[PDB]
Amino acid sequence: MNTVPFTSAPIEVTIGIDQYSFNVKENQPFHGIKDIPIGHVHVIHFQHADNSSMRYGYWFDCRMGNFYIQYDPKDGLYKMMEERDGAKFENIVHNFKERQMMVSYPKIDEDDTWYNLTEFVQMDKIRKIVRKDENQFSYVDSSMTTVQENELSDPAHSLNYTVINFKSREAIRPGHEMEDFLDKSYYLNTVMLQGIFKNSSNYFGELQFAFLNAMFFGNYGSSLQWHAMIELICSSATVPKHMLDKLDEILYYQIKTLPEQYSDILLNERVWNICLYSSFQKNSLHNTEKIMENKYPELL
Amino acid sequence: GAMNSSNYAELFNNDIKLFVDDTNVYRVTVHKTFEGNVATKAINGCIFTLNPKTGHLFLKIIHTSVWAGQKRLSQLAKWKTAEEVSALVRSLPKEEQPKQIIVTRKAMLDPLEVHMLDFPNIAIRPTELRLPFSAAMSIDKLSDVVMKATEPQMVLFNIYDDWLDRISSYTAFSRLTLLLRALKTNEESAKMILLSDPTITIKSYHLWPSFTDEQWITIESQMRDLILTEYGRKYNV
Ligand SMILES: CCCOC(=O)[C@H](C)Sc1nnc(N)s1
Repeated sequence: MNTVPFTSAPIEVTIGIDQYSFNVKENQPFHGIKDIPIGHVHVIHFQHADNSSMRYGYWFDCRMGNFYIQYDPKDGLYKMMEERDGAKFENIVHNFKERQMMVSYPKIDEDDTWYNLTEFVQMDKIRKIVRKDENQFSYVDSSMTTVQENELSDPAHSLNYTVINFKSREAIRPGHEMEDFLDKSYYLNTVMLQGIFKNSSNYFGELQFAFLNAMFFGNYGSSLQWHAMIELICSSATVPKHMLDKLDEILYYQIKTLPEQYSDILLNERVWNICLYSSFQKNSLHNTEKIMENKYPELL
Repeated sequence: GAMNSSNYAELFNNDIKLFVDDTNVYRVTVHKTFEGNVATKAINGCIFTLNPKTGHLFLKIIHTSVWAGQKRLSQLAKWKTAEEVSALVRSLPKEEQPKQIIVTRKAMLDPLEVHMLDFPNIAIRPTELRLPFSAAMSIDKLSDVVMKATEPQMVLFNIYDDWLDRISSYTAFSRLTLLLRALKTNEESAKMILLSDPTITIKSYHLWPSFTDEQWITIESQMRDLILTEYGRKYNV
């Protein structure tokens, strides 16, 4: 179980760690988060009390280094940094733990929620969507645009998700126009899975990462990406059975975790009605359809 | 975006454009079977692709063989239309290709956009105008060439005959749409108006009768009356 210490908390802020969150008051004696489960990526995220504009946060994996948070009064945010001196770090953490100045990652033992939301998410793939190679962790915020959004403007601050566009030459084989548009299996299986992602695990990892950035930062382009990746599967007549069964599990836990009060902005009516009731896979997502019908029957 | 009453003069500027109407591509007669069920029999159809500035009509005849062994024909018909319009554009010299294609029905947008991916600079546009191009098969010479076709065929016409020698393309389009609206509202009466007088004939190389300017004013007035009349007979006013 690993630790992300904080130097201090000089401004009042709501701090999230994965699906948990807690309020820290201005200059409250808070010095970080302990007992963080090893084996998963994690995200630590921030919303300032005095300017709820800009949720921002950091994706990290404690196996890759010793990370801490330190407020920067010039740039006005909590920054993640790597401490390269291992003994300094261990000594800092031990002092903060002894004085009980840390909150504990509050995982219930029965609870697989975070695993289920990050099953296919790997730090190395995050670092290719979010390009900042000098750091082992990745910054994301509410306002960052995607490569596809910029095509339709600062490239260094972009989310480089895989571009999916149903009316593009990549998606449509010459001479198979009607076939490929109405049944997207060749775009899903040949272009995307075999060609670009290499396997369904990487596809699901990017789908899960897009959802998490949408939910935790209200990142609109991430929400577009999540829905596009769902629709590309649902609109394919030919999908491996193991992918359909896994997708149902993935979406079930995403829908289960979504704040009830954010459904209006985080869920696209057209995509979900099409996926659950019109598409080739309308009868392949039993768990997802049941939770959607019982939790968000208005959207449908 | 969409073409409407506000931007109507754009049809007659010098940017090449085509209307595409697909309402006569897939045509059927509905009938009873020996067992008392219902079945359809396809008949030949046509894509109506018109340059409104010049009157050039690219009439692609859709022979019933294209439907053989196919399912969901009303959906296929939109994609076949888009395939044939794309093929027409590719056949034209670059300087003759349209800058815009206006589809008369919104269900043609995605099929045509997908078939024209290779032409990103050709705008595919809907229209809010309710244009009467379905009545094209009420023009006797167009109906005749469609029904006689034994194979897929493209036939080129000028739907304005020689009118552009005397009137502008705005006036010619207005006359065409009035004629077609009348034929659509009451075909028998419209055709009576157009042909009642045996001394005014249709030239071999034309579609409509050889009316003088004054006779066209009379004809146009009679067509408006018909449309108002039928509007009367319909709503009881
Ligand atoms: C020189 C055009 C001849 O045809 C027409 O004018 C059509 C009937 S449309 C129309 N606009 N305004 C009217 N009152 S009737």
